[PDB]
Amino acid sequence: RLIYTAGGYFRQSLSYLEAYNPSDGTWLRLADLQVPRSGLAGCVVGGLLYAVGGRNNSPDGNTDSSALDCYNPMTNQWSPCAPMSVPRNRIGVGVIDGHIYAVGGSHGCIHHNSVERYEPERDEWHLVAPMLTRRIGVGVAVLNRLLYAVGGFDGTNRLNSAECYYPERNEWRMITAMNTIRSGAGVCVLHNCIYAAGGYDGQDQLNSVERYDVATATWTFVAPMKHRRSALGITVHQGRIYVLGGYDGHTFLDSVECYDPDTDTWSEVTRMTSGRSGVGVAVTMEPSR
Repeated sequence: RLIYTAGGYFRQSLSYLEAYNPSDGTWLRLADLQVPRSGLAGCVVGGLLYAVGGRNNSPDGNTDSSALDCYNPMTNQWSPCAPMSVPRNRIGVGVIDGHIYAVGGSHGCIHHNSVERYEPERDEWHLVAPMLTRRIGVGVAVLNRLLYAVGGFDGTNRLNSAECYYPERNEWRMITAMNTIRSGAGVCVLHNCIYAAGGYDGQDQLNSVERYDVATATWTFVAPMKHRRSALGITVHQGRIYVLGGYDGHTFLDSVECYDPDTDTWSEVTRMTSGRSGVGVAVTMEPSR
């Protein structure tokens, strides 16, 4: 399995699909996205890589995207899917029971609290209960089949609040807030907790990382990343966390850092072919040759 990064931003939105092999260290260049996009999210259902939402910042235009597109590593081909009800720049997504939940994001000046669910078997989106909070640059994770929305930006204030969606009650409940306000953080589930790494608090890009334990309903501060970064990509591969790129207030990073929970240590493992922020990252089988 490889770590796929799709899209991103590097003075304009990007169409790159590249896949990192943590063993041999190579970056594989794969089929371009049909549309350049930054601020998208990535996920895997079945063995298929999905690119959800984002925005196309181009020298000739600036359009938020409702698109959902599907990459097959067996064919090295992208295929469009039915789009979401609304464009969602700086979206968060999570997967529950083979369904994709799209959370928050922006469309122009609209800051979404809405949430919708995609069923791959039927190629259909349906709206579900909206969040308690409008959140763009929201981090999303799934733990024990519950959907967590963490941090973000509501259009006026950046957030440390987190809330939890119960699919079969179709309702959101606030949980314990993070220690640090974070928009554009990387949020994932590792082992048995929710990690929130980096982001932006309205004054600084962050290198702090904290993790939520559901048993104690508590956020705890852990070893920080080496580089502060907002709009980073994040994923879990073979029991370790990988953070990709982002923005540090001056440059679009190509640094990839790796967190080992056994040692509570971060280390730089590779550099992307080119620095970029706002990527969609997910892990799936390596392509056919």
